[PDB]
Amino acid sequence: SFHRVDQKEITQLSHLGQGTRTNVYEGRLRELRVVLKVLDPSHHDIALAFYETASLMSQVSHTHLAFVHGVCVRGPENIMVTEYVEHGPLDVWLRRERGHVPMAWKMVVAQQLASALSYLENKNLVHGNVCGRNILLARLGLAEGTSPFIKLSDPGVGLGALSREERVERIPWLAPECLPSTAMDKWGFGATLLEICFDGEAPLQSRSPSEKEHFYQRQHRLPEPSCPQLATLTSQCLTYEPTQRPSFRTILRDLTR
Ligand SMILES: CN(C)S(=O)(=O)c1cccc(-c2c[nH]c3cnc(NC(=O)C4CC4)cc23)c1
Repeated sequence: SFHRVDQKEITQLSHLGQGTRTNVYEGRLRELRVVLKVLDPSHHDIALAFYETASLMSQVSHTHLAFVHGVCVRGPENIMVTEYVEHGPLDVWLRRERGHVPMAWKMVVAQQLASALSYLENKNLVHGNVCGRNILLARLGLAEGTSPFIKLSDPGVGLGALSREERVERIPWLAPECLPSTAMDKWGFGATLLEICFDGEAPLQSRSPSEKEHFYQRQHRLPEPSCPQLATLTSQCLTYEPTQRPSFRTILRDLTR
């Protein structure tokens, strides 16, 4: 159900970084500012999961989800064409501004992400890759009288398509049931809150893959956020039992209170 974009309409500009099995570039579509997510040459099973993401994203609309225009085919290159979100990934931005980002700013972002995940939950759709890298800043919201404005990115290559090693690499955003449903986004949401409160540094980042796996193997409790305003929420979200995690309806109602 994805849209087709033709090679003649897109211009590739500067390299922005890399995703899971992708190279990401600024681009131009026909003329719109866009981001081009170029899939590494891959087997059908990766290519399919890429196209499944493009389809899921073409079917949803939300003020806090970024837009996907479609997929272009440039020979062996599968390219997703997406909205350019002005100030880029949130985690990189928070690490730059660490010590400048007030608690109220982080609560706005938490409500905005919970709102987007609430809408996906009602559609019975799973994002699968909720992390700070996949949150993009449309408005910075640090100046006076301004509020930030985030937009959640597409999940990229789907979670079920990736390797065990890539899953270990996503700890602690990766829900523990996924190491060997909509409930996994509640874990990812809780981990992203820890990352946001820790100014873009997520727990267990310095640790090795076998250490990360050991943390999950022993079901060790993740840390508490650096603000009591979210300690209860993140604790309910970061429970190893998926059925004991709150719904996003509840999460959102608590964050606005
Ligand atoms: C987001 N991922 C981690 S990533 O694609 O692997 C990736 C990796 C590195 C940089 C970017 C990046 C830097 N500046 C952006 C401005 N807008 C966007 N737009 C989108 O992603 C919209 C479809 C959602 C992306 C970037 C993206």
